[PDB]
Amino acid sequence: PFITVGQENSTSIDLYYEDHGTGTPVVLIHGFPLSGHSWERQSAALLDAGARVITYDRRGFGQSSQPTTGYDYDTFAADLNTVLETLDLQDAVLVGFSMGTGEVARYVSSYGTARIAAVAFLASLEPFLLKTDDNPDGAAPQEFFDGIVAAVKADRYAFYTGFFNDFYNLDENLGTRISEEAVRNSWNTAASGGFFAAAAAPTTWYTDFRADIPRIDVPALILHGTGDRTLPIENTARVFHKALPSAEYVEVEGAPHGLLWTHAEEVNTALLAFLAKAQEAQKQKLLTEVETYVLSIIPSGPLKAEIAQRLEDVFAGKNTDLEVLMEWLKTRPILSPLTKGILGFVFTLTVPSERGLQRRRFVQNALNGNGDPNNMDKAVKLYRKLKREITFHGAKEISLSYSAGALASCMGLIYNRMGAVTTEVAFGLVCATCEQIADSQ
Amino acid sequence: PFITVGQENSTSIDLYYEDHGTGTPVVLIHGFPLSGHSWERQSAALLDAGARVITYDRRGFGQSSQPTTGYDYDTFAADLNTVLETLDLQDAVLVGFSMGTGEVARYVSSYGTARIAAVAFLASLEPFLLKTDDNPDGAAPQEFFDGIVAAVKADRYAFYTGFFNDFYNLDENLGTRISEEAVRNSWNTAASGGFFAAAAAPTTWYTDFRADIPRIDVPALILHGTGDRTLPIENTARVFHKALPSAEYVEVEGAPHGLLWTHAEEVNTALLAFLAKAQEAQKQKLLTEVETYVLSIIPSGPLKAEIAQRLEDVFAGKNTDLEVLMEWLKTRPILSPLTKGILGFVFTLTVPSERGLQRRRFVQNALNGNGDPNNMDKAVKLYRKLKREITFHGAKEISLSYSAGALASCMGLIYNRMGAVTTEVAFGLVCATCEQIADSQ
Amino acid sequence: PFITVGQENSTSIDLYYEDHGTGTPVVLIHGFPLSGHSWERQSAALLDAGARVITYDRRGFGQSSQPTTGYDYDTFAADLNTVLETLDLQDAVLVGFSMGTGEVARYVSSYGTARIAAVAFLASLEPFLLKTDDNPDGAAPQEFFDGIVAAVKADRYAFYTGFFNDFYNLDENLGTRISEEAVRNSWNTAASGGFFAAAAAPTTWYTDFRADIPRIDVPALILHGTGDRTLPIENTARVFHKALPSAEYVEVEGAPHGLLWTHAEEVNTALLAFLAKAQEAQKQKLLTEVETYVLSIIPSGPLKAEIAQRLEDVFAGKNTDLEVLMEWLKTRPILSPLTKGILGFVFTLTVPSERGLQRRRFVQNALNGNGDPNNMDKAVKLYRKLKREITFHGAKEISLSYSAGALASCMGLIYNRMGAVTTEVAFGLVCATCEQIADSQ
Amino acid sequence: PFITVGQENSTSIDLYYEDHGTGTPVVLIHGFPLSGHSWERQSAALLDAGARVITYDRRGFGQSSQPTTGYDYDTFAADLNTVLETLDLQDAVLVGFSMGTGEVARYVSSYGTARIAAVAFLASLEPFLLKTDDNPDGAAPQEFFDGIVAAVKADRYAFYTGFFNDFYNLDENLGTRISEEAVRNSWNTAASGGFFAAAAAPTTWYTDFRADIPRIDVPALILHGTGDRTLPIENTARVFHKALPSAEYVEVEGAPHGLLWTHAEEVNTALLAFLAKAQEAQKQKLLTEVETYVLSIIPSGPLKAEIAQRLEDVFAGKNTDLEVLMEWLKTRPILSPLTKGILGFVFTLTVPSERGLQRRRFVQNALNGNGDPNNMDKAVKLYRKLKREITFHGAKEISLSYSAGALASCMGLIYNRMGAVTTEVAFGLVCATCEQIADSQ
Repeated sequence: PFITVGQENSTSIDLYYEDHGTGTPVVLIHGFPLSGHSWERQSAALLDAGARVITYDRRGFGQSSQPTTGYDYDTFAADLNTVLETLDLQDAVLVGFSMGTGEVARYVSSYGTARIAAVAFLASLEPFLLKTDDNPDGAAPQEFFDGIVAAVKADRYAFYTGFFNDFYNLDENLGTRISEEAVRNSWNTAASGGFFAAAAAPTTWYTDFRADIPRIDVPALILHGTGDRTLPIENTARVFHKALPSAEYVEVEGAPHGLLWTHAEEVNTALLAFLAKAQEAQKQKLLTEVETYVLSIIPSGPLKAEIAQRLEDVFAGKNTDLEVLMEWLKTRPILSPLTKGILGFVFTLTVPSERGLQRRRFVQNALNGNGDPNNMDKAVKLYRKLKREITFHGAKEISLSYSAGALASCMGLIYNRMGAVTTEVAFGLVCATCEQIADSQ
Repeated sequence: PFITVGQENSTSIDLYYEDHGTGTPVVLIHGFPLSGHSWERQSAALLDAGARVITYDRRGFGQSSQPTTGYDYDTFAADLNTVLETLDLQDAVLVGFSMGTGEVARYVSSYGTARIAAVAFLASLEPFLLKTDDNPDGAAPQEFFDGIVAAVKADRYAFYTGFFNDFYNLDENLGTRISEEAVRNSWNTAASGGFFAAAAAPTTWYTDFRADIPRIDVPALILHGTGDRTLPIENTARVFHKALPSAEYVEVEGAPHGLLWTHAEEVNTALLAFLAKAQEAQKQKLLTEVETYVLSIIPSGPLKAEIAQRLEDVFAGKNTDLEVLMEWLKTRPILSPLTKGILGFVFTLTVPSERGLQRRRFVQNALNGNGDPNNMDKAVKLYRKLKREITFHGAKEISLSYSAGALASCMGLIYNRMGAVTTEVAFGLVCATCEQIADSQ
Repeated sequence: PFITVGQENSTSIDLYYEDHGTGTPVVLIHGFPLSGHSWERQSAALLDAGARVITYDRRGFGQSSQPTTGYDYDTFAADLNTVLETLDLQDAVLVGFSMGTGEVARYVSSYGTARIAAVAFLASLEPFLLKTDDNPDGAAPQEFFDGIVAAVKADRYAFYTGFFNDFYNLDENLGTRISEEAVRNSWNTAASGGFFAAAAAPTTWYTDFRADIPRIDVPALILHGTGDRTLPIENTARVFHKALPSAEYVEVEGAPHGLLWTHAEEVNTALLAFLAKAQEAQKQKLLTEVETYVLSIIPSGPLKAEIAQRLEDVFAGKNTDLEVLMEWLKTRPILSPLTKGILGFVFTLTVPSERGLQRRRFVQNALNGNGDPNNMDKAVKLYRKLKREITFHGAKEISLSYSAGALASCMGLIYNRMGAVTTEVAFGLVCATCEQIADSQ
Repeated sequence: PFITVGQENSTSIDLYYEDHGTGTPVVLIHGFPLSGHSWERQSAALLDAGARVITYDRRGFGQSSQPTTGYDYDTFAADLNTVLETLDLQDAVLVGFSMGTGEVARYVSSYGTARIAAVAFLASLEPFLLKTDDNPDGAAPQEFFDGIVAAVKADRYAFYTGFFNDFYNLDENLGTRISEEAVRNSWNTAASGGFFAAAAAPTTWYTDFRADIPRIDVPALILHGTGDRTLPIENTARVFHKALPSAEYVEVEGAPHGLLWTHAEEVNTALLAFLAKAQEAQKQKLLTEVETYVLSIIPSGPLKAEIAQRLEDVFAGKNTDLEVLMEWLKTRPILSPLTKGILGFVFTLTVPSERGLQRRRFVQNALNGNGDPNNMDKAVKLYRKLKREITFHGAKEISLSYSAGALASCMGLIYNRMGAVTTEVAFGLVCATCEQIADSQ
């Protein structure tokens, strides 16, 4: 798959990308001289943990186009922007490794954090690698970088060999943490990037990210290997955390630069916990959004208070005897049978422990729709469309083009297991039907 | 509630009707000069016994319109037709009392028995009250009826008094079988009917129903009070049973014309047993047809023997513990999940008492059409057509034009109470599905 | 007239209601086994006293539909809710008699007192008729109620006779307080209710209203006959007042259950004093409400003080010489001609005696809508709508959808006697106009 | 080139495919973890032998998309279906290797053999690799497969190395049958497949194909290497042939799993001979179909008998002196000149030895069409379309949209060498013209 980010002479500039899984979107930004595929150990874990995984190849690398233009962090950040806007990513996590950490800082800084829930920096460039008078903690002098450029231009192929040596601490990790075959794959990936991009990339490494850091708005994770030969932890991660004290901070003991493979475990575990925290917050936000829509249907009073409390408790994972919950709902006076069905539906969907409880007649009767075939026809049409949705908003939006009667019947289809849909899409459906009903009052 | 049956000058002609309970529809057609409310003792019993009770007021009576037109049995039968078609009554029982027995005969005769499961005649006019040369068993000469008309026109109010006397055998039954207050209510009801209808009604009483009787297609009950002063049992019920030997026949010893109140018991008991028996008999026949189709899907062996025995036992009306039945089915080895779903479905449909058992997950999963939207789309289309069917063969026939996947999903739709059809149509659906599956093997 | 409250099978459930008089709305809720018409002695008094009288027939009674469903106080209260919402009743008084007192408590309790100014309980069920361990003051054991049900099912017609005996204390009151004809009417009314409702009603009588009582928010009146044989004053009214000490409380010495007829006087006098207090307050509010809107258009200063004082004096009923008032207004400096017209209009409307004063040119010129035909067209359209309004708020609401120019012209139309509306509707019109004008400033 | 088979989140699922050569379509379905390019030794032979070669990359492999969904044989078979339908393949041969043999069985089984002339199974999975109680001949227990999955997830790169070892019997074949460079290419191909697909693939290997096998309708070839370490010939090919006795069956002595490369020769030779047989069978079928169309034109009688016999003899390759044949035809009484032309045309087309015989005047006169330019115009238009056809049916179908006159003229164009078309397309043309003529009679 490709996203077009610009034009070079007669040709467009296209970025290779992939889009896997369902749930909260997590965007992985690779390092030099590798591609989106270098995240494979992390992607698998994220997929299993229940996230939507987005990867892409930076211009000049992997399967992306290989222009001789736009090798700088503003362009790279603009490239990223195009991806985020193209996919309409909301509430996204940005994870950068090495070079990728430059994108994360520069994007956040320039474009802000409207689409962004959290950020993570792994084997970071930050805050400023160039050793100057005003930057004493800098890792190397300018002459040093000039050297790498010269080395890549001389023989990039041979260059990759010595680079992956220190990249992976092969003298320590070969035949242990990393196989010879895994290293072979990395060299092949690098050899496949553009000649021009290879030599141009190292000039972007001493970009000054010092003014980007105060812009970091959202929860952040900083993660570095203490055995990093490529980006000395002392000139990078350690001075970066001083600049961003608020960042959650993890040192990987004796981990090299290429810690994504050698220490995938330690990497995935830190990432997943941080992500789980962020995911929980996202779930809470969704619940509040779902809760507000659900409550909009209920007449104001003490009953509305009880229901809200129950919703909140189930959402917080505390309430859980569905059989007791459903009986309570069933026996509530004043509540409309339809509103009882909607709540019935919501509780069975959100409660963790459904156990072995059969579906409820009172809900079935409330949602089914009087048995009008025209109504049922439209509910089936909606269901067909919802089956293709993966987001709450997309689901909610298409649902709003249907009548309240067709919507309730559609909910019944799902409730009765006659059709099946993801929880977040089911939420969107429910909320559209609540909105329609509330709006009619 | 009203149903419009026609137009008189600037005004429409509306029939007052009521629609109570759930289950098999039973239509009660009142006598002169009373209304649908005169059935109150019978309605209560039928409601308790688990029937859907429909009553209406004949034109010119009770709360119906009071035109000066359409006082004849073809119009009265056409009126009834409009009611049946308006409500889309399927598999209905028609019960007539006195005048009402004229509707039953004439409707059946002219319009046929497509919607009609059984008929009942209480205190019947049949076969022909007019005493002629060709009708020797006739109850009275023409001059006698001419007399009643003249009497009603003279003072209908005073007339009702002497009429209810003989109607109820008040000289015997007052303060005993019937209260003075109950009689007062009857007079009030009569006084409330239209003046024109009161005088016009008695001209319809010597309608010749002799050619209607051979048309009676379906199981019938004939019931008469031996103390009937209004319709002599000897000129009516007794010669009627000769004309329809096949009719089930009940004499109420010393019961008057107004036996609905005075002998409600004896009335309700005969009615309820007949009501019960008809469904079972036809139900038994249907079960025996269905069993062969159902068994055709099961592999030969001892298990097939157990299932057949269970089918036969539920079909023969041994009320089985559905919960125990369903668990047994669920835990059967070798049986395909789909076959288990079909049997699961059949057992819940045929078992006398579901006892408020929640629907079963194993059946729902088996009959979900794989959650395929195309299957579900076709299942909904089939359902639309099945909604218009009233017979096992018609239902089975249209079902055979659909794929096994769409058929199973359709069964799921019904099982989940997302749609509804009559039991016999449901049988046709299950048998088409069984035929399709068996045929694939 | 009917209000639809639900659906039973193929038929809707409609409540018969009436809507008489003008002024503060008073809703009368009848007792068993009677109808809205049983309030006729009270309605006449309320109409003469200047109230808007709303009556309706409970489901299963009088001219309402006769379903075999919804015989319970939550449904009855929901029925009432539908009526109140359908008519958009504001600032309403709820008066219940016997069974009706159950509606009042349950509605107030569940739905709250937003539309409700005051409540009255006459011959109350409250707080809990069932005699139990936890309810010692209960009037009878469960077996006793079971008995009534059995009696009604046996012969409701005969039952009504003995019931009205004790209902009215006929052994005391016949030929004295109540005529034989009045009693005959009551029996006829009862005999006309639904058979099913008659037997189902007595099961609702031992509803526990104990948790409803603390919810009673608004001023209340409790009224009971000390000779009540149907609802013993000692198990009802007397323990009810303990539960609601705040309630105004009236014992009618030797009055039976059916005190609405036998003691209409004592009943109407207590009711009218309490209501009169409430009505006076409402009148004051209306004048005060009008006054605030009227004053909002006048610039702050000593003149605004004089005007306010004059308004208050005419509102308080000091009959003012309109001629003197109008001349004063006319000659006021600083006051806009339009504002003078509005005040001119208000004063002629509120002043007790116009004394045959010709309409004023200065007002006519001020309220002519600039003689613009488009304004006049819209003014006529508004007038058409206002002709159908009976309340201040309804009138004010529709008026706000019109421009200030059309509103002023409409006022002119009324001022010139070219059209006519009720005073309260006229008030709404003037206030909408004042609001529009003030809002423009 | 790509064919889209579905959608994953925001991205479509595209299969990489190639389409080479002309003639009968042969579809090659690769094995794990390789791509369509692994067939290169076979493709070259098929291309030289005169077949149309179609290859594609299974989802997750080679150049196809790499979703994290649809890794199962129903999806894989549905993928294949989309390819066949997209290309409108008629009379196709399906050849599967290893994993690919699962597609062949499942497609044939579910979708049937309408487009399919023959099938071939090389290094087959069939009939069921899982060793169970009911499957004793199974190659391994479930725990064994669970192991492979675990191994791939651990390090797929390293895994490929040991896999190709046994895949190729490198201990035997390296430096002999297979070069180190050829093996290097294979590893590169595998490393290029999707990470998720790599680990998911081995779960599809113990798919039960036992119910698919009886569905195999068309001529089949089973081919296995006796030195197969990956799929033991004893648990696969040998028990598979018992299940399909009818299959032509070839053991490659001491050939490994990767016999496509190591034993390309023995592989190509068996394949080509079978393909030739299949082609001959297809030709026989075509000859019989052609014969029926051709005979439909001839009046019944002894002449029709002679002609049929001659057709059959020429079709069976026995009759061959065209000059003698054509003279016989020419001199036949009763035969229409047009029918003589059609037969003349057919015989010159089917006879192997045309020798050096000039085209015949009697045929030319019969087919030319009277020289009407409109007729000729349409014949040229048809010819343009036929030039793009490669199948008998496609040819016959477009021909049927033309008049008999235009069709005969078109036949003349071809007969006169004014245009040129493939034999099978020429057959379709002839048969359309015969059908049209016969249909006119």
